[PDB]
Amino acid sequence: TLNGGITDMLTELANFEKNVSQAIHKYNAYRKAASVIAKYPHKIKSGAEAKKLPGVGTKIAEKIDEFLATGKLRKLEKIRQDDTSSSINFLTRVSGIGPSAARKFVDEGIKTLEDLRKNEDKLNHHQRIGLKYFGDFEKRIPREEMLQMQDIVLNEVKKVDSEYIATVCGSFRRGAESSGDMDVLLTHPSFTSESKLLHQVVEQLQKVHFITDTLSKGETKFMGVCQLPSKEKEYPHRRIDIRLIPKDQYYCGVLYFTGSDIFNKNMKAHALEKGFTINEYTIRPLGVTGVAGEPLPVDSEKDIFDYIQWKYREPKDRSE
DNA sequence: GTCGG
DNA sequence: GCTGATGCGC
DNA sequence: CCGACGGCGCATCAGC
Ligand SMILES: Nc1ccn([C@H]2C[C@H](O)[C@@H](COP(=O)(O)C(F)(F)P(=O)(O)OP(=O)(O)O)O2)c(=O)n1
Ligand SMILES: [Mn+2]
Ligand SMILES: [Mn+2]
Ligand code: NA
Ligand code: NA
Repeated sequence: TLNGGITDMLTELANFEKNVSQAIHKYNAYRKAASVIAKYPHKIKSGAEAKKLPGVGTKIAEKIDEFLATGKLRKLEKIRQDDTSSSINFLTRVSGIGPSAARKFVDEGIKTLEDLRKNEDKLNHHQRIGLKYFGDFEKRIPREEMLQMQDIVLNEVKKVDSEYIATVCGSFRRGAESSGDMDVLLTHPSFTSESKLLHQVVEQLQKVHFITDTLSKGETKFMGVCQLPSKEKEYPHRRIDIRLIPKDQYYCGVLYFTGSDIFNKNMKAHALEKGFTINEYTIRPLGVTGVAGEPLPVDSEKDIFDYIQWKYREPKDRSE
């Protein structure tokens, strides 16, 4: 991109903190820095130039000073050569293996994809599936195939009950040309905030062999593996997430699920300021005393915007 | 790690 | 066996 | 200077 070099650096440091240091807030800091610099209209000639930006503090300015001067970062090269930090990092690339388990595996001597193979017995179902499709889960999904996948899920859903509304959200709804996975928001007239619709839909998607494995399943959330039908050669296996939301709560749901995650954090933060609390369900009033007010009436994504005083931004403009 | 309080 | 911590992920 | 830093769903297993 533009400052890609800098943002790649910050992103690699973020991962290290989350995975090796288990310092989630420094993970978040580094991604906020990366976020702000990514949307900066000029070419960063210096660390000080960057330090003008909110989220970019003293330490990052130095690192950026070094990066621009040296073209690399000693902190990072130190990290790539530390066997342990390198091993822990790689392992978290398996779905279902986080910092804690990656760290445990390494202290046990399990530190490569082959070692996980030998040790399948020590992995939970989710991890086993993470290994099974390790390579495929790292492949991006070209929009074209997204549109295919969409047609398959919308049709199958309609073919369980026509009152279902399924909306593909996430980077797809933001307009990305390739996505990491597919995210589907599901609604139905019989399920509101007042009121087993997800199983029905998951079962149907299984019987046409679109959904190939399950990572988790609940009253409202399904995380699993899917695959476009082949002919020719097989498509890679893809992650799919389905989320059942109550009808009258569809607009918060789809604002949430559309993201991005950084946008969601920034919005949810800049609202608590305006005296509101936005979660994936409602946008409640923040009372003076200390408790959240009742759910405010919503009929649009814009309503949530209007509610806190943020001039609208199309899904395509929420990619932070 | 950063920035408002 | 049950369940609250904890982990992983959206 | 210090400390808060968005909000929530499901699965697992240590410790009774
Ligand atoms: N920490 C998080 C993570 C996610 N989300 C919401 C906001 C997201 O829009 C939505 C999907 O998260 P996703 O895990 O599929 C994602 F982020 F990767 P996506 O944006 O979809 O881009 P892609 O999948 O191509 O990589 O959950 C959130 O609110 N908080
Ligand atoms: Mn996604
Ligand atoms: Mn997803
Ligand atoms: Na700054
Ligand atoms: Na992982």
